[PDB]
Amino acid sequence: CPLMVKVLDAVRGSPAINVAVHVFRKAADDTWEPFASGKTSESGELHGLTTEEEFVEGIYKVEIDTKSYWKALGISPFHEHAEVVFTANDSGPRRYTIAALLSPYSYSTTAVVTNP
Amino acid sequence: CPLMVKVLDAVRGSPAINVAVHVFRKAADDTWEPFASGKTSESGELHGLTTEEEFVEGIYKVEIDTKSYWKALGISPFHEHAEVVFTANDSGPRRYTIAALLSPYSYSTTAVVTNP
Amino acid sequence: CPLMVKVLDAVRGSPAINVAVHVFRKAADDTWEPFASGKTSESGELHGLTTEEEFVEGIYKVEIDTKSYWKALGISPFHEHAEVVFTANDSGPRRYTIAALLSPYSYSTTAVVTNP
Amino acid sequence: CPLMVKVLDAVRGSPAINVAVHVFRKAADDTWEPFASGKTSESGELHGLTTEEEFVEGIYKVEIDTKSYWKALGISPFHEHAEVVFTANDSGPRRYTIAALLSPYSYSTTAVVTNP
Ligand SMILES: O=C(O)c1ccccc1Nc1cc(Cl)cc(Cl)c1
Ligand SMILES: O=C(O)c1ccccc1Nc1cc(Cl)cc(Cl)c1
Repeated sequence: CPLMVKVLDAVRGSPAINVAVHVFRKAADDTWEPFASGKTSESGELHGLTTEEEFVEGIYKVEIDTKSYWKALGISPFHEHAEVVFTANDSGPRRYTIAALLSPYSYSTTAVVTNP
Repeated sequence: CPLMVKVLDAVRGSPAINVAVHVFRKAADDTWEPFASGKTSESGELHGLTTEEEFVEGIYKVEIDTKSYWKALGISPFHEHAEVVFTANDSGPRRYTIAALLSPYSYSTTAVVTNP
Repeated sequence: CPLMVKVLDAVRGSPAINVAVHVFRKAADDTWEPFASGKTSESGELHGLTTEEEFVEGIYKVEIDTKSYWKALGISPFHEHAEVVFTANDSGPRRYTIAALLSPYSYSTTAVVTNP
Repeated sequence: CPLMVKVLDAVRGSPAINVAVHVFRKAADDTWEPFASGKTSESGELHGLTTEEEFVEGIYKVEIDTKSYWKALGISPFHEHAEVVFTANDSGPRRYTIAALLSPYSYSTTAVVTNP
């Protein structure tokens, strides 16, 4: 689909499974509106968040609930969640992958944006 | 001081200088309230955000305006900003350093928390 | 296969395509011996490096030729290559993914190790 | 001095203290020669590796013994060490900082290169 999220675990060397991911879109009135959400699969990936028809240009926030993930693994972590804010631009046909690599006191995120 | 932010640039191999950093605290009514802010120095570090008296337990967000930083370097980047949300807990005397390593489509952040 | 490498580009937000990857194994005499090698595909992934029969316990080094990759993109980077050294242990059936996220002056690497 | 190394711990949110760091230089015969080495201080930093007189252009490898560091903290990690290979070039007066952020299955490294 146009938007995928993948989450990896740097402490156990594994995909981060069953992580809640929320996508919000900035609405015309400058509030965050719920856009899509889901939980990562056993490969750490979350597919099927949205469709080409629903995913329009705008400012999006991807919120990953890293706190609940770590607690389910027996870890009480530093961050409340990991979040990523970015603009989706139509200049071409695009697909976005937001990936995050998690540790208890750190995270990395990157975006892969490709043209089909 | 109890809270320091440092920002590095992975494209030029340099501290990220003159980056705007905003700290917000969650208020009793669950909105973000401006708490402190500043701009990184030539070493990439932002000192003097707050004092021991002002920095209480709570939920804080550190927002780094990476978009303006990249544009001043001639780069139009992916993220709108980089932000870090975490709980400050009194269990002991603590000092927090929030560091971020920036690229145009990615960033890393980590926290260093030490007891003086 | 038991060993996969994936390489991402943090400057362009894209898989790192056609990157040379060399795998070495430490031999009984403590030299590095060429074990397997290949180039990443259009998805940034390198499959088919080795087989279950050939991939034994040992100490492996994965060397990614990031210098040639950046130069082909018009960038003269800091590192000569990115390399990752680790032990493969038989304690169970295992599959290893070595991933790397590249910038001109920085890189991240992580390992995903799963049991089929 | 012209070359500094700093090491941070993403699992405990702390500088990585007492970590052994080895610097090697490629000699005329294409072997690695020991150049300098030391152990990180309580701030995670290793100062005083070398002098302006000794630090010449060349190809250097910085090897961080992350395995012993994790084991002293009670963790049996994935990597044998973290290493960083790069060219030092005289085009100007330069100072190099090699920083590494460590987790049990991942690490990040970046370089900060500045002109005094
Ligand atoms: O992108 C992937 O599909 C992938 C798969 C396995 C491991 C890592 C992956 N990316 C990755 C994402 C971040 Cl944020 C950092 C790093 Cl070192 C790799
Ligand atoms: O923390 C420091 O003081 C520092 C100084 C120079 C370079 C890097 C530093 N940290 C660092 C921070 C992140 Cl987020 C990632 C990485 Cl590899 C290093």
